[PDB]
Amino acid sequence: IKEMIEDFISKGGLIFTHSGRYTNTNNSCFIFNKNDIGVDTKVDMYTPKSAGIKNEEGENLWQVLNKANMFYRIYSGELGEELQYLLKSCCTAKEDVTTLPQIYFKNGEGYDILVPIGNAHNLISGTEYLWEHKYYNTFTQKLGGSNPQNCTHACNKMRGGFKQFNCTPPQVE
Amino acid sequence: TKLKAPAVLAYSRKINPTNALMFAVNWSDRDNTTAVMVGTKTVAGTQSVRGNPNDADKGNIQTVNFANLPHNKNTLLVKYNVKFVGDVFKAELGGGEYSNTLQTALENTDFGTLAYRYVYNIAAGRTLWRNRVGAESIETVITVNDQTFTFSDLLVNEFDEDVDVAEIADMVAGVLSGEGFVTLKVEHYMLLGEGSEVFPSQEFVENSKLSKQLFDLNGQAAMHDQKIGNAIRTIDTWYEDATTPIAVEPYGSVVRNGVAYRAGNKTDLFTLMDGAVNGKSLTEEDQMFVTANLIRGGVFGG
Amino acid sequence: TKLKAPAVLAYSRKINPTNALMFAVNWSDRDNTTAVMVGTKTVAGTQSVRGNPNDADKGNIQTVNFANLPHNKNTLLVKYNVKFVGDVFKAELGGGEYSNTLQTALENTDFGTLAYRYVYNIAAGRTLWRNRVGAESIETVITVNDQTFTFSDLLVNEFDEDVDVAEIADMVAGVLSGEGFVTLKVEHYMLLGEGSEVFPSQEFVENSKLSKQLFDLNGQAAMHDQKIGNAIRTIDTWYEDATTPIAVEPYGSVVRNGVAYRAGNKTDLFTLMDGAVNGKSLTEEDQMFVTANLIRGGVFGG
Amino acid sequence: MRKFIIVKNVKVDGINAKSSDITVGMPPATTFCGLGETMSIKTGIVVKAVSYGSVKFEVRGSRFNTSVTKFAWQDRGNGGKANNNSPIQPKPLADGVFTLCFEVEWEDCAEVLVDKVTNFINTARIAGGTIASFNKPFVKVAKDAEELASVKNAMMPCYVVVDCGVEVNIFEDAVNRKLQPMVNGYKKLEKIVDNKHMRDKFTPAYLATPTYTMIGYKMVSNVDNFDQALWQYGENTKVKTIGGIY
DNA sequence: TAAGCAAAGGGTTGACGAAAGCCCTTTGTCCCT
DNA sequence: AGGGACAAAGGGCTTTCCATTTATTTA
Repeated sequence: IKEMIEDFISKGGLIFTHSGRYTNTNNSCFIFNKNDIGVDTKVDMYTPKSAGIKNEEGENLWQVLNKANMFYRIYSGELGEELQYLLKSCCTAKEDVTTLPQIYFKNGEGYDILVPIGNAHNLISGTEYLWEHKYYNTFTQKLGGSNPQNCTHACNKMRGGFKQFNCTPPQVE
Repeated sequence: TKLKAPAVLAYSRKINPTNALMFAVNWSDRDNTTAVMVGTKTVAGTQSVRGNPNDADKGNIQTVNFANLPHNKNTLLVKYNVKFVGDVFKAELGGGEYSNTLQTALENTDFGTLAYRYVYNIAAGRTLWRNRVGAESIETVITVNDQTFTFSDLLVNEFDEDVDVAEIADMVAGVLSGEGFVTLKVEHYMLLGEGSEVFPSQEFVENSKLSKQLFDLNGQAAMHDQKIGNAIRTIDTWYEDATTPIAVEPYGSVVRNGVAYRAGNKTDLFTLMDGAVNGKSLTEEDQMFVTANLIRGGVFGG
Repeated sequence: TKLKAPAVLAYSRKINPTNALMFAVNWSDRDNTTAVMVGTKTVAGTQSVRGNPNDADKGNIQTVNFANLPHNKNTLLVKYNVKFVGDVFKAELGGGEYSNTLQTALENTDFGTLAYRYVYNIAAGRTLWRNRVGAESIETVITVNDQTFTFSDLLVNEFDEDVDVAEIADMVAGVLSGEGFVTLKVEHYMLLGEGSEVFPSQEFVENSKLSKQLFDLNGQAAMHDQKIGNAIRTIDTWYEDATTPIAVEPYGSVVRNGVAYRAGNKTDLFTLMDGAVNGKSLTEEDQMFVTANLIRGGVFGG
Repeated sequence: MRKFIIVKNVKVDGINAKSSDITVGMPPATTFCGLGETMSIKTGIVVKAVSYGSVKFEVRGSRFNTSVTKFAWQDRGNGGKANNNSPIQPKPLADGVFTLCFEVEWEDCAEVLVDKVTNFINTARIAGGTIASFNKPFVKVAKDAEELASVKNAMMPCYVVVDCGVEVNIFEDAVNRKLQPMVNGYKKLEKIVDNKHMRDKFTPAYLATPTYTMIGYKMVSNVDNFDQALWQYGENTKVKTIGGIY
């Protein structure tokens, strides 16, 4: 693990639980919110042109950190400060508002500008929960186009694409 | 060699019989054809099964279709046309190389005898089957390009030799051995008597709606065209222990008796046709069978 | 060096045939057009495969869709509209220097004999594919822009020269060589014999009860539009060992025979284009093949 | 004295179905509750609550894949990269026939409210959609539940949306109960340090994440309470229901 | 009311790539003789 | 007083890194 984490910090080195990369690939906005991360929550991963080194079985950094709270046992801190501090040096905040939706909300006596950006856990728990447990009403999408590995490593890993729900009500006869 | 028949090889019909309609005429008044209609009558029978004998004390009711002659008419008419269309050796699907060596292996088949037996079933009346029984005298009239030939009742099984069958058979042999087509507008006439029950082909019901659904065409009783085609091709007397003529089949199948006459003992189609294309010479009776089944049709591909 | 087709080069249809309809008429009177309809009958034949010789005594049963001329009429009528559209070379999808270098290298083709073979295929009635057989005489009438013509006999395999196809060939050749469209409303009359069998186009059935379902518009027998447009363009006589006029395709491929007549010998359309854009001299009888495939359609990929 | 104004059988066309990367199809209740603020700011009529049904709805595409137009080349930095088709990121669109109910207080004759919402329909867009045909609006007055049932019987036929609430979390609830989630509120994450890239340059801007809820599609002739079907602004940066959870 | 409801042959291909790196050019900024 | 250097800033082109389930499936 140490050599490819060192390769990651020598690379671009960004981990995130929230992004706008899924809305448009020209996003480059990245924030790791802290209080929403629970034991089964999942996190995606970006480095430039989705590069990396395998762990001698074709295994990159993602399923490593994703597999059953692997990240948690370094985040809670039972693996020592030596790995935990180098992990914490990667989760930085990167701000960008270009080519993103920018909407308003009525707050108390006034309006507030805010940018909707996507969630990390929702896509991966969607691919692993509407699929395995027999929900038979969904749309399968692939982002991006013929080269989907431009966004993230989550984008890179599965090429079947994520799943949304159908929002089609039954209609009047 | 080993030209294995094309994965999909199929031969089209070279005999096109029509849906044989049934009519009611008189023996002297042969022109006033009363159209026999399929009626619907309900039937209170009994359970007759060779198991669980305790159900016989309780009856049962099913609704059938029936076709009866009108009481003022004592003869039934069967109208159909049979179109003998040539080029029996070119397939429809497949049809390439395998069929060409079949063509150059079958230029000496006795098409005269084939045409004679193919029109003998009309000359008698294999088509009728059940309408043939209980008939005082069958009379079939064949019209072909301004040449009307009346026949009586040729004994079905044994193929007798005469002159009036042979002229139409010469026309059919001139059609099947070359190019073109011929048409026989064929009318069967049988004295079944006043009102006796006649037997069209029977269609297919749903799960439970009718016990016996006769083949109706605008409410008129009619025979199936493939039933007529079974009748025309009932010529096969070349299997082992040849007792009675059956329909020419690739396996020699008689489904009503449940016996495979030619299957599994080299006398099926796919062995002596593969031998024909591989270069093994045939007799005068197997090659005429193989071209007769080419006139029959089907698919020949594994 | 080389110019290549654009990754995407799509060529839209320059023939738009409508899906033909099948009607029943008499021969002497053609005004009482009564729809030949798709009816659902059931056959009870034989289990006869090239393999499985054990299953040769158990009868199979499927429901098939059948279409016949009704037993009061003796002529099949086939009605369709065919729109020969112009703007032949303009690439619908794609279209730069492989659409325009093709224009400067393909402006001197023979559109006249192209249109003659297309209007001959309609006029000789090769558009029926099965109803030609068992027909005494065919009468194909074509109406273009308020003028009507009638065709009796044309041997279809050899494209003969006459005077009543040739002026329609001038109209169609003028409408492909420039802009616009010409509409042929065509009616085919076939005296098939009294009450004979017609043959509509079968649909694909994906795991259905019907083993044979014909094409259907509003309960009535019909043939596929792409089947008609297949049989307009059976004009290809410039391949290896030139023989039958087969349908024109980029590999000269008939899928019934399972053999492509223009593939693998440097004769295919694709090949016959990269030299043309590169500037080689195309001969007189294969640039017409290229233009016939321009007016067919297809994708011209990378 | 409350007033109801009704937009019936409005044909929306070009409406982008991507409510989120996980919910696609209908736009969220933030859209149809911000429509009220849109007519509160553009026109001036105060809208306090909103409810919506669906006469018809269809998302553009096939049965398991709905998808997106070929994108344009409307970016700087792609000078030689214009001969190719596009960079295509997913943005599915839809088309639907809708019914809309707005809670407004007017204190004036009803012959001005109809025209004042009519000229606002012609200039606004329904989540990127284009209004094709819409019925003439009419003003309804209800003072109790009995006269609110007169509002209930006149939207026949439509399929209204009521809140249903989450049990524990999203996809689990979407599985065992087989219901439908959609976005009902937004959670502030981080404040952008510079406002030179904003569209307003004065209001502070925070990044947001979509919070979801479960709903129910109900026949409008079978709902007990319309206030269970109305939606309004909530706290903080959320929407809710007058009638609560159904 | 009872007994039995076929086989092969194929099922398209073409566009749909953001960010790091590497050179090339241009024009803010400064210079004297 | 103005071309020439000093260097930032755009801009075209050039790799690149991928490997999971290819869904099944409709009310």
